Amino acid sequence: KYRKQVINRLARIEGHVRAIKEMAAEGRDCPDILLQIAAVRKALDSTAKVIFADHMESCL
Amino acid sequence: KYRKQVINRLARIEGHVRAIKEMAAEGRDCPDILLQIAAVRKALDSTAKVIFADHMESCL
Repeated sequence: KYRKQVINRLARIEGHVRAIKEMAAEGRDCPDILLQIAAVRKALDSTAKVIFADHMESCL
Repeated sequence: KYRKQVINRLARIEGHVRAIKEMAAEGRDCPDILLQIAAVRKALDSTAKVIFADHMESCL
């Protein structure tokens, strides 16, 4: 049903949030952290667009 | 350095993306999936705001 690339992107975004969590836990500098949050929001936005394109009929 | 609540939110958002990944892998309906993506984007946005408030001096 969903292309493997969709599932994989979601898996990557998962590891990315995990890392951001670990950045916070290690006391990394805030701008580093907020940079990565914004990158994840963008990746999620692209992923939703891809899914919407692939499954438009059922997404509407 | 970061409040435990920040770290924990990031941990929750992590499990949430994991679930979304599993929704995709199981062929869940697209609107369900896109609903959860949007919820994660919002959680991430709130988390960045919290961090920015707590560490404004070093985030600027």
